[PDB]
Amino acid sequence: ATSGAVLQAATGMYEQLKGEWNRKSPNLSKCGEELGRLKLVLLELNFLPTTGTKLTKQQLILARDILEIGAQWSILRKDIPSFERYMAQLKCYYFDYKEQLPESAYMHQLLGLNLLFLLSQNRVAEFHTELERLPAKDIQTNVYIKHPVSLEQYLMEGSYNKVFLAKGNIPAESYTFFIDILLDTIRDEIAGCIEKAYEKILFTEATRILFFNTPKKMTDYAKKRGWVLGPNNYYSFASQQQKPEDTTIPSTELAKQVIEYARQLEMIV
Amino acid sequence: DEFEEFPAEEDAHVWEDNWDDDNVEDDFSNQLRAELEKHGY
Amino acid sequence: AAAEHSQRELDTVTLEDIKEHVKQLEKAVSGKEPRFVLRALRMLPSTSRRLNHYVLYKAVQGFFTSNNATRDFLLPFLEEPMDTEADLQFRPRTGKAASTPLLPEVEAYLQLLVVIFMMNSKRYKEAQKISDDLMQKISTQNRRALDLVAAKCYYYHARVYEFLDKLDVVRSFLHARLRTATLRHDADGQATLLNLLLRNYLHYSLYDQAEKLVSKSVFPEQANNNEWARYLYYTGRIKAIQLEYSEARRTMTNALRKAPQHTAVGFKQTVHKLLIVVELLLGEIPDRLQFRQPSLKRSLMPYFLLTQAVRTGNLAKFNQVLDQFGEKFQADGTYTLIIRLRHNVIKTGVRMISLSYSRISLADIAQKLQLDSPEDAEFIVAKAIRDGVIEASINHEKGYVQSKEMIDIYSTREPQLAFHQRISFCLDIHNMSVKAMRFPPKS
Amino acid sequence: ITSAAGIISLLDEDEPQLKEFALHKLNAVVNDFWAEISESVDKIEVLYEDEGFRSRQFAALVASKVFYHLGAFEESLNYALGAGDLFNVNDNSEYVETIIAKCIDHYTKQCVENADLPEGEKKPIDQRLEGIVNKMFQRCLDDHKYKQAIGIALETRRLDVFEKTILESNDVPGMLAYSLKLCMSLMQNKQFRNKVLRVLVKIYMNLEKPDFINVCQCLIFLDDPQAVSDILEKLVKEDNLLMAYQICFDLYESASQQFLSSVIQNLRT
Amino acid sequence: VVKEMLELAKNYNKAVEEEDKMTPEQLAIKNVGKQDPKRHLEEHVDVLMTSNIVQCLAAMLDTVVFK
Amino acid sequence: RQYYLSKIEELQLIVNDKSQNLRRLQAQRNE
Amino acid sequence: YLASLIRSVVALHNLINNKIANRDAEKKEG
Amino acid sequence: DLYSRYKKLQQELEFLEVQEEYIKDEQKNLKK
Repeated sequence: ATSGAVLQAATGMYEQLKGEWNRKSPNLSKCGEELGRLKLVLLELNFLPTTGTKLTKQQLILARDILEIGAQWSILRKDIPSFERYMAQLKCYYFDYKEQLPESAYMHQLLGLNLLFLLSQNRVAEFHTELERLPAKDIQTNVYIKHPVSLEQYLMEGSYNKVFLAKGNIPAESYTFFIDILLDTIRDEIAGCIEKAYEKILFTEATRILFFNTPKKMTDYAKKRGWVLGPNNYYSFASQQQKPEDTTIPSTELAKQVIEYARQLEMIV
Repeated sequence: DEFEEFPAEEDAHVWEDNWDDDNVEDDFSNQLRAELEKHGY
Repeated sequence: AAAEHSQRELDTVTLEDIKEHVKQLEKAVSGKEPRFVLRALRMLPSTSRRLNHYVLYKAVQGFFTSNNATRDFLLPFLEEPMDTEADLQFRPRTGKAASTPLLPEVEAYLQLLVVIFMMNSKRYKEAQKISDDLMQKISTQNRRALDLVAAKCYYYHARVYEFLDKLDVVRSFLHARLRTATLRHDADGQATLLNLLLRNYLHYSLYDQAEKLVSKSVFPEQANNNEWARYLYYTGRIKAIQLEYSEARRTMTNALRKAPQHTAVGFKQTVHKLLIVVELLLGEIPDRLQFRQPSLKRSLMPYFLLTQAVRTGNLAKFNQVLDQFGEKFQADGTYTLIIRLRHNVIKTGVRMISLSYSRISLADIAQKLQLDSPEDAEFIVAKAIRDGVIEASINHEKGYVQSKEMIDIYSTREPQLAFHQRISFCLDIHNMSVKAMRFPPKS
Repeated sequence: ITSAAGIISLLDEDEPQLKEFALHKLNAVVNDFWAEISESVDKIEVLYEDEGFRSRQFAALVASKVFYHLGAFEESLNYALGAGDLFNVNDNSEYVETIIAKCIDHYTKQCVENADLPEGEKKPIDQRLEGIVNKMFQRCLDDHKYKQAIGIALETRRLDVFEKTILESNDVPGMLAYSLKLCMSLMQNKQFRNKVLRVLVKIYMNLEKPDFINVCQCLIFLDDPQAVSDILEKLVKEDNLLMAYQICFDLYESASQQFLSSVIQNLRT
Repeated sequence: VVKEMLELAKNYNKAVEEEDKMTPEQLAIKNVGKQDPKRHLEEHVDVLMTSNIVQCLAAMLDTVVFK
Repeated sequence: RQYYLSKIEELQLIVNDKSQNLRRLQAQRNE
Repeated sequence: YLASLIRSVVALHNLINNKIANRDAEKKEG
Repeated sequence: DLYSRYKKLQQELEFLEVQEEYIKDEQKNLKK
């Protein structure tokens, strides 16, 4: 009864937030205050299995949809910490209650972003372990999942030119904010290539290599990364490779290793 | 101590076979015939 | 029937084997050496089979029979034989021995044999009730030897649940039961429990959850070869998925090396399945002697067509194989890894070019790797150079991928370091051999 | 199902109420997912470190359980000790058993050191740590056979509980003989031996018919000539005689000539 | 010494790989002449390994002390 | 009473290996 | 290293020979 | 007997340590 009344309230706050959300302009500030309260009632209602009672299926959807609201709310504000706190919180509903709760189409959707988030931060390790959870058929069939994984596949294979052009295949704008982050990430990833592959480089060529439309932007990595610019406008990464450690006999280290043999062949044991 | 946990899930040619053998390419005489003819002319 | 008469002879011999086990089991308890039990537990798989309902009944009517509720628990759970002509009363416990409660080692061993028989009889619940009670018995039992016999039962108990096909009910139990061992400095029990737990984790694809458990947990170094082989595979599976390829090969090849020569046709089958796919993603063409071996011949033949594809680099051929043999990969739990490869076939050819050529001009690299443009290879050429699949430097001033000038290693410090890891182990082997040496307390 | 650990996202939030449901929930599921919460630590640690949290004493328990699972016992007791009531008092679960074992294991180490330097320099002992041990001491007293807590009693000094145990119901003064024998044979500190003996004598005197045989035997090791002299005199003045003789005849067969020469001298006065 | 120890391994292989079981405890006492099995074995290992370890340690100490 | 008995049951394992060790060292000596 | 290996194989051989020795005497006691 | 077993065991461990230390010395001195 009280859960239903809260359910009615949760739906009420939902119908408020939903209505605050389903409206074309789901004001982040207006929505944000509404979302928090729903959690508290959810904190009373539930966020995990906890009790053995069959949690209100709508309640599970509500919290999911309220978070589902939040996740797409989270993307709206562009707050990365919010996306993590919401996503990881939202992560649970996807796997724990799979047997009873149905799967609203948004589940693939919010999953579809999540892999993109992991890539954006360059946590490619968490990416694939993330892919494992999704079933086999959804990897290729689902558009939301496909775009990052295909995005990941080009990134692994070094078709950065493909990635820049592929950026136009984002089906939902929510991808757009992260994908911009990935654009910085890849340009950094490409920047990683320009370091330990080439000893020298040409600003006109490097400008192409880093896909920078502005030389001052190149000054940015010339400032942030501070790639030492070569005397002939040729950023001299040759100072990176270097060739140390081939001249000094460790001496002290070996006399330590040799002694260890000596002790092991003299210890009474 | 059979690992029954992991289920234990024609070409009776004796000779040990190397990867390059599987490579599919036209016989050597046809390569040389082409190579010699190409530089021959 | 003479088959059962040999069976009861097998029973009595198994009883004698058990009596040998129980006498050795009772030997270790008063022998002050848990090592004795390991022999009885290794005969366990051998004696695990070769037993029907008469075996346990006479064993339980031979062992136990103290009028204890124990008889009341497993006797009903196993069919009792009729008034057989050869009623060889196999009572290693006579009177007072019967009066004395069975040591936690033998009781579990006998109960496990019932548990094994329960498995052998598909009675995982009667074993469940048997086993958890076994655990419910051995959960309180805090001896030092029972930890061994408990460890074997655990996997069987995990195995009885393994055939029960839940694996989550025991996810927690095996997860907590593990912590009981670690708070005991126990060696074998911790090893066996972890492997069963991990198998639980991979079985539902919670690699993230699994990757953590290995991160904090420490596998007892002085562990059973059988277990050491197992943990290495599961860690290899986790590492491979976590994109730590290079370490995946080192552990998996090491896991394979530890396989029990020729007993486990299966384990070698699966590991080779990952090793071949694991190796491909790293840019190394796997060993051919694999695919011709008898046990792994047909099992890995599905992967065979793949490794031929990668070396050929004929993407159309690679896709064709996934279309046909791909579905089988899923059951092996490898499809995902193959999908990584499909967009990674270019790496090896980048390695093949770097292994033979030493100054190949980029435009030439494009020709010999099918790359669409000379510009495209540059990212791939550097990337392979960037990712440490090559050891080359791309001098962009004139578009040539120079390979590193290899040095005379014997004049550098590499050989000494390789000898150190070797000598340390060689000396350690001497200490481990000498350290035990098990001079029996001079009789 | 509970196959995820996003709750740590909740503890990442800022609503003090929301933390409590997260902190509570983890302590309800820490026994299984000790992995992720191990990386949290600081998150849970800061909650207890912070003095403003509404349920700090619950934060330590969950944090302590995570460390106990992880295995850093040196830090498990620290947080376990900080908490209270629910902290370990439950004295029911395995985690309690492992924490109490150390805690009473930790206690003795401090007390042994303390009895070495009792001239004010003695290092302090936390009341909660003493509280848990004495609570255990109060536990071991009222649980079952006291011939065990006595051993743990003198195991960690704590002479007060020693006197309490034997002076308590103690079934019979037979356990006094058990303790006495243990004090003579398996005690390796004379300074403690003297302190144990003083307790054994004091219990001897307050008895209705004090065991003169043991008391004089107890005194000899304690090196109390004058004390035995006064005992002898009262026994004579009480007209005991018969028991007085053996106390003398047992005395000469153990003591030293200096002891006797002093004890004889007292009687003459 | 490595050459001399090598020939002593050949006998060690023959002496062990023989492993003749015709009362092996008596075999270990009818072939005692200060020969292959161990006495001319690692006895040399100690000499060989002591000479190298001391020499090496002297080599590295000098490399540190003298510039 | 449980902790007091578990503690004795781990020190028992350590002394057990020591005893097996002391026998060996006595053997290495007398030779 | 070659010195170390020889001393190790000899070590193992000595434990195997000894493991047989006490075990064989173990069975022979019965 | 919970305490009784405890002191005998720990005393044995402490005393067996002395036997080890002496034997370790005598092996060394004999080698001389």
